[PDB]
Amino acid sequence: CSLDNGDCDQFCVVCSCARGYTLADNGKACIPTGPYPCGKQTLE
Amino acid sequence: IVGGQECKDGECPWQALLINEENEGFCGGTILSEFYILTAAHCLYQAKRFKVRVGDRNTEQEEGGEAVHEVEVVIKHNRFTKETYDFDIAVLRLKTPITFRMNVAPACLPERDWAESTLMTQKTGIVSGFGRTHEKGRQSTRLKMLEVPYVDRNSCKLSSSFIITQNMFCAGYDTKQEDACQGDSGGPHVTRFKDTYFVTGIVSWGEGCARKGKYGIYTKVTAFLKWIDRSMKT
Ligand SMILES: CS(=O)(=O)N1C[C@H](C(=O)Nc2ccc(Cl)c(F)c2)[C@@H](C(=O)Nc2ccc(-n3ccccc3=O)cc2F)C1
Ligand SMILES: [Ca+2]
Ligand code: NA
Repeated sequence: CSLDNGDCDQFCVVCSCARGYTLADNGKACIPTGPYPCGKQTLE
Repeated sequence: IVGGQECKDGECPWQALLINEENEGFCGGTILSEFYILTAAHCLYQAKRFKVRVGDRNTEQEEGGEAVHEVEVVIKHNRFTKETYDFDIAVLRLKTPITFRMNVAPACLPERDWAESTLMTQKTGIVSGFGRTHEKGRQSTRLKMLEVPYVDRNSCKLSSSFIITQNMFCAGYDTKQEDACQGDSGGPHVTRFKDTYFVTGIVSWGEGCARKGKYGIYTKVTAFLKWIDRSMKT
């Protein structure tokens, strides 16, 4: 977890994500489940 | 906010504004979910009755996306006191759920150990709000944001007239004229990790605003992640 956050997109090798996110196939990236996921700036 | 800049469309969607009986903003909040707003305990003392406005970027103009919510339940930390300003945290449950849209979306809550090790050790965070633009001046009618560096705890304690507790952290600038101010209190301090913003602080207090040799003091949200979780489950 020390080096590059364990390559994790969010929480840390065992990665995980915040509510409203699913951990990706690669087991590192996080995929949002809804149009307005937490902690993302909104676009039109 | 002293210094900083107006938030661009969608840039600060987790911002909430507590409005008093005179329909005037007096404190900020952070959207945590469709039902919960995070704010400072000390804000609750400033208005007998208040509502929450989301989606507003300019308090002088009604623009699309603004909505008003009544508060159903106020959950103030039982250890907050004005003597020390320690435990300066509250959660508001709203009567009706917020509809997420452009300019209206929650900030992420992090996990405690990860946040302590990875978020808080970042260089900077972002503070936002509609508070005073100068210490002795008027509140901003436009939503402003400001990047504020994390400041070393010991440096901050040396600078402060008051005790800095483990439930607080410091951020901002020694002498540069940029800081949060009164009226921003209760609002969000967020830290970006990669492309996600996580709530790391609640705008709490400071001696004046943007004073040379003083910093802004924030409630350290990591200290209260269990408390928040318990508050949001009732
Ligand atoms: C001059 S002003 O414009 O009228 N205004 C600006 C100050 C401010 O809040 N600035 C501010 C600046 C930066 C940030 Cl981040 C932030 F939230 C706020 C506010 C103040 O003096 N606050 C203050 C000062 C001290 C304690 N405190 C702390 C510990 C123990 C006891 C104790 O009373 C509590 C306080 F509310 C007065
Ligand atoms: Ca408006
Ligand atoms: Na300062």
